[PDB]
Amino acid sequence: AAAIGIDLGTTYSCVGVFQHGKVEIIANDQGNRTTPSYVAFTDTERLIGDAAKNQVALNPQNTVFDAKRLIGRKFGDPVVQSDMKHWPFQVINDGDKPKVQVSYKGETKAFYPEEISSMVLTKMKEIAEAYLGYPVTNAVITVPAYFNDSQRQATKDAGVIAGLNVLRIINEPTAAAIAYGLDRTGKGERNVLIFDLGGGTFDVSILTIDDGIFEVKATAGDTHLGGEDFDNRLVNHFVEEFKRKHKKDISQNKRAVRRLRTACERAKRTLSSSTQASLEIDSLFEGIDFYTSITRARFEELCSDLFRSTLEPVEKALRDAKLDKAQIHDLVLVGGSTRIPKVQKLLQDFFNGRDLNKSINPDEAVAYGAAVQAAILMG
Amino acid sequence: STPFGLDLGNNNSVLAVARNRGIDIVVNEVSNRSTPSVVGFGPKNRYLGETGKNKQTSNIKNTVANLKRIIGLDYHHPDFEQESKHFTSKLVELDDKKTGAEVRFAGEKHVFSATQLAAMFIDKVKDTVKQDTKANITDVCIAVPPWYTEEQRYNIADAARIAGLNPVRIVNDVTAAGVSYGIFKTDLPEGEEKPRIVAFVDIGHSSYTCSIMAFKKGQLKVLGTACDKHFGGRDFDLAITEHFADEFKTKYKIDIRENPKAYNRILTAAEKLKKVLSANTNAPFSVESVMNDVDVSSQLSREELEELVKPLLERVTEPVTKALAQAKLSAEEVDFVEIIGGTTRIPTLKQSISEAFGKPLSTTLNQDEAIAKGAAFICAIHSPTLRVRPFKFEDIHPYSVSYSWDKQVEDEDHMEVFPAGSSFPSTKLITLNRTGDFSMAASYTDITQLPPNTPEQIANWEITGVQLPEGQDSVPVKLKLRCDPSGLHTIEEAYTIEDTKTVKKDDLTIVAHTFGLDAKKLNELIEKENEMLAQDKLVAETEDRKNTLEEYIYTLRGKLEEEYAPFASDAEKTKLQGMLNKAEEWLYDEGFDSIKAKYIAKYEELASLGNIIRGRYLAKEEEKKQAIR
Ligand SMILES: Nc1ncnc2c1ncn2[C@@H]1O[C@H](COP(=O)(O)OP(=O)(O)OP(=O)(O)O)[C@@H](O)[C@H]1O
Ligand SMILES: [Mg+2]
Repeated sequence: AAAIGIDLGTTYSCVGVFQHGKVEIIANDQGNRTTPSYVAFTDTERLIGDAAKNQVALNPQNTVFDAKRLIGRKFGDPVVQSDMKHWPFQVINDGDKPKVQVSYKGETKAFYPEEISSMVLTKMKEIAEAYLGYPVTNAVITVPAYFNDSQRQATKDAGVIAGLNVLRIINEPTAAAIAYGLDRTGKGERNVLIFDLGGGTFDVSILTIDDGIFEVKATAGDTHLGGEDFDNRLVNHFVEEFKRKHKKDISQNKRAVRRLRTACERAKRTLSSSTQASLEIDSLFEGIDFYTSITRARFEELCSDLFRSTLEPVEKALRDAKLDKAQIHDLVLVGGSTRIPKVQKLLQDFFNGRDLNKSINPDEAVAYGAAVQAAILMG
Repeated sequence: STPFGLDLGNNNSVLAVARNRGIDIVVNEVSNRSTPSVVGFGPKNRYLGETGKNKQTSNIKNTVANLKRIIGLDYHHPDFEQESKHFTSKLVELDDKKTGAEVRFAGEKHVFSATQLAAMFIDKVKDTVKQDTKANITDVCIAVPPWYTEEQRYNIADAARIAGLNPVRIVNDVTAAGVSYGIFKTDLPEGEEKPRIVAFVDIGHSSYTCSIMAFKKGQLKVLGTACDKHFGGRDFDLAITEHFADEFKTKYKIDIRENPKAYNRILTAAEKLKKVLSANTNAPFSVESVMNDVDVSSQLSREELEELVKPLLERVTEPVTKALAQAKLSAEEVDFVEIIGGTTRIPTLKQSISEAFGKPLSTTLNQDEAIAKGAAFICAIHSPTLRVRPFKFEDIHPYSVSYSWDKQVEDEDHMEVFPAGSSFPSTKLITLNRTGDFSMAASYTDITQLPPNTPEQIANWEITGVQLPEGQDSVPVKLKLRCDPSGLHTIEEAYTIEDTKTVKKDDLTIVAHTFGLDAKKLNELIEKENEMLAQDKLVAETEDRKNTLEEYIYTLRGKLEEEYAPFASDAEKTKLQGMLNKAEEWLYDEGFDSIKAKYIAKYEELASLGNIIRGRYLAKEEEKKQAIR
């Protein structure tokens, strides 16, 4: 029987398994290679994964996500207090342990964070078991580098609840580094920086590796970046265009903005793989067609401050590590936003042309390394 | 050269390659593990794959999807309409009575055959692979549906040739999935042991295939195969769209059937709703501005969806029952049922397949990758530089095939050569007494066993160079009749014998007339493809040189203001800002749509001065590092 690697993500999870000399990332029964870390409670049932995320807007008080933010934390944690203001679900105090409170089958129920995460882990276990065709009972689970003993232990408890034997809790950037084989270089100290940007979260980690042994040298989280701010720049740019060509302002038109916005989100995505993108919205405002385009270079320019700001945590992490940028040996990119060419450019131009580890899907590189490490721990 | 397998799907295509000690999935320019099977056309260039898809909703009239489905399609085929209803572009009859797409492209009206169109896509997808692999790719194995006709297999093989590839084998797709099953499972029965019986069910965008196979270590045989070519995800999307078409007439007083663009918006949204319904039991349906100013907001339950496709689901067990009857077995004799294809994620289908086999479903293959991986393994089997672990497989030959010959001195003028329900590939050796040059042909022994309107004749041959010996009566000609690994009916050798001893005398020349194209026609089509490729490439490179210019303007402007500031005189800075400003304004005027050379020229004026400042900046950087070390 094979061991599995699980990235228990704050928003999405991912499971892999090492088989026949390679890591296989396993698709769930809907065909998706990541599964939302969502757990929904309803009048009749419990839904986990895609089913849970699919009905969030119709059942927002009873659809739990972000349990990773609560796990291993005290209720009076300033982070817990801060975060509560952003969730549409209730979090209660029970002995100074946070619990998410919910309507489930016509009853009021509270759950520990590790109980919500265990249900996500049961899901990843079932995904792995359906693919392999046998019971899976051994897992490496990953956590962020900044996790404390309690956060680490609470995650292991979630594993144990899911029925897993947690072989090891490993750091996410460690996992990403193992994915790229950076632990194989033998004796001698190597500085690796993992740049993890995607899903509105940003973590820079510097690790030192020596004889396959990892040490966390620095972590730096600029916490919120990669979303609606880029969308707004594009929206404002095009609102201006329309104002210029047709001499009319669309700013104070609620539906038209959401429409032009949808167009800009699409266009943005296209520009990660193309140097230009067309926008074409039928009768956008007062019966007037808005067919235009934007170049990649123009998009980057509109958002140049928003892009440059990604190097702040890099420069911070370097300081805490007490390292010059010239002392970093290897770069690893994780998280969806690292697909953005400008992100890759900025990083490379900052690090003087140094090559980037980026060939593994940046959403999958952590589950990948965890799956590698799970097979090592069984061999 | 690296073996390349192609799962050419109606909706998406999967790319796999055989390298290192294994087989890898090739990822596209957008990093996707499949590429949309779309050929679109614009005023300047073609939109192929991902870009085709990106442009699709804005140019539906000039975007062809359903590429697979129009290969070898008679324009007046009794079931043309089941094909054409899924097209958004203009279809037209070709000179051979087949169907092409008419399209506005580069400012003119263009007609392309299904072969040409499929070649364009194969060529794009070939480029993805050699940009990923850095390698030379010359050979493909293409996976097709088992219902593909002999003609259709020749057609798609010619499509590969127009894309500059050698179609090393055209493989049945779930045979390719079964091969990838076989090469990856490590516990297969080994000797006198009963083989493992595994049924494979593939339901995709357009087709539903059941194929039942016997496995031992290093081998498979296909026992039974049945298809419904009119059962797929696209039929669910369409039933959902038609349901909402009716609903919106009463609810919103709008008629989306009279508005192709509106209709297409609903169709697109209907697939997303269908997928939600594989996970959830109810789903809202919300589409903003389906027309001018009109937002629709409705819903659908899984049970309502299941009712919508009731007429389709009446046929849900047929490919299973048909594949078992062919295999000459009962459902209980199947050990495992493996499920692949996107449409098998639908709960009603899963229950129906499970119930028809009396077994739980297995999912130990990646459903999306299995066919492409098997196709890449099969492509490797064909490389002269052999380094694959061998795997033997035989596929089913559903129809009886006879060969005929100029009678002459033979008592018979035909015989059954390849029986109904035998295997391919297969070679049959015959010797015939001959009075001179002669014709031959291959045909279906019983045409009633074939699809409606199937011509009986498969191929014919003109065999010449026959010379009679001294006793000028007859002479024995030895023939090699081959159903090749693609299941194609060939003659691959003919020679005169009888030069106390038997001996070859004269090697006879064979002229073949098949569904394959002439070398003259092949080269003409290869030419057209090369021209379109050059045009696409010119446009892609000029768009790149211009985005590179615009980026450098912004980048060098910011650097002059920051880290380059100490490294430029006032005269150097203001000169360069002036030309930066002027280059930016040019990109809105004459440079809005200029030529490659001018984007390069403009960049070189700027960079030639910018590099001088950079080279001062870099010098003091290195200097500070000597003050370090
Ligand atoms: N979770 C899901 N639930 C329902 N349908 C799905 C799901 N995922 C994918 N599909 C459908 O599966 C189809 C794509 O499947 P697939 O890749 O097997 O087709 P294909 O190979 O392109 O088509 P074909 O084999 O007919 O040429 C699409 O219609 C898609 O909507
Ligand atoms: Mg398919």
